[PDB]
Amino acid sequence: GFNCYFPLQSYGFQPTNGVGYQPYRVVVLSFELLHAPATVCGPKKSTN
Amino acid sequence: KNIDGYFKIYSKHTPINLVRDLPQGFSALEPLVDLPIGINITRFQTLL
Repeated sequence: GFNCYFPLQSYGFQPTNGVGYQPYRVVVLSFELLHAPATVCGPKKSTN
Repeated sequence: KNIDGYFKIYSKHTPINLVRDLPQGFSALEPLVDLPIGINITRFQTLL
């Protein structure tokens, strides 16, 4: 009711929206280090 | 063995012929696998 609003809104993603209102998919990659040994690492190059 | 956040496992299967007790024969265990798990260990229990 008045002063008492549902907390979520839904986007109006029409195909003819201006670019500021187009959808964008996002990915955030967060890296971390703990005392556990490393397990994600960059590839290693080999010579002949 | 848990050392430096790695859980080592060494093992050996062996054919035997007795109803009880450990054999007398010498035989060396080989590295089975080695796991980078980081956890502390102080107790364990068998699954049956």
